[PDB]
Amino acid sequence: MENFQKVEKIGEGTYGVVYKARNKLTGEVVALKKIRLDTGVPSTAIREISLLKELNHPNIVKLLDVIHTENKLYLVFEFLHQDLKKFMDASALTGIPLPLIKSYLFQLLQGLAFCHSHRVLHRDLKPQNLLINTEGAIKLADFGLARAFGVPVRTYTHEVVTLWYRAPEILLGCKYYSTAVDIWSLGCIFAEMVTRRALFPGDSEIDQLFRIFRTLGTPDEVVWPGVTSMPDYKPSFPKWARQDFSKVVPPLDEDGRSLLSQMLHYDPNKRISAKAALAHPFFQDVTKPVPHLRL
Ligand SMILES: COCCNS(=O)(=O)c1ccc(Nc2nccc(-c3sc(=O)n(C)c3C)n2)cc1
Repeated sequence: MENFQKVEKIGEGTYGVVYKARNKLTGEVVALKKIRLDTGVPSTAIREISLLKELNHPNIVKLLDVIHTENKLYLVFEFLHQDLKKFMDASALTGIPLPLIKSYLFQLLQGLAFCHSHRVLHRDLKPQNLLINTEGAIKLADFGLARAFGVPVRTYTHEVVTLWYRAPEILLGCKYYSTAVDIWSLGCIFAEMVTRRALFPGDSEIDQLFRIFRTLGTPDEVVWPGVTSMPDYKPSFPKWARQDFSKVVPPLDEDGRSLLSQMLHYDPNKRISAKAALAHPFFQDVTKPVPHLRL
């Protein structure tokens, strides 16, 4: 801090508070995240975070500076003016126009393609972490912070962390999950943009899993070899039949439903990569429209 002048709270992220702040030399407005340290700050968290300062991409919220003092760490991010949650709320009556949904999905997949080529995972994608600007860009925020620490189930703020976007392999207690978890979260967000309702609004871990199962079918060894040996899998899970995607995300067109199906494959190895998603036929007519943002 010290060179920074708080102007308002824009989020109680999972790791700390997030303020809009004005840099008191350069005059730049930034998003300041005070990170809430367990005792001190692990040096490995510091080296983990430092590598992020280099992971720069048009679709990743730029980390400007990391600033360390005793039991407070600060991350200084470029400031964007709105998150996708708020923009989706704002768009609730008419929905986001599909061309703009498509552009946002395409850009994010580009972001994810980049991170994953550097072996960096987000692990916690959600509409609150997807930030937009007036020029039609969308960016991944709060990014690779999960590996740097871990994610508590209860943030310092006593708001519950959302499970709505969590890949099934995480929920079934796999320890060493992959990039494919981010593809899953992004498909849940795609679906939500299209339908204007959360796809799997779980309010505990088993409600979340049983919501996935109801829509997609209870997974078995036919669709997900190895599933039945995962740490939190129980042979006593109820066996639901799969619903059709025509019912899940109307009125998404066939290309979009086919891409979404690949993003939502149970087996993280059959799940489409970000890079392969970019070549899907759904992005043959991609464009970059301007949102109607009300700031
Ligand atoms: C009433 O409005 C409250 C809803 N939040 S909001 O207004 O849409 C919003 C406004 C601005 C921002 N800006 C912003 N810019 C850069 C980074 C961030 C975030 S969001 C997040 O979780 N982190 C860690 C960061 C750095 N936020 C984020 C959210």
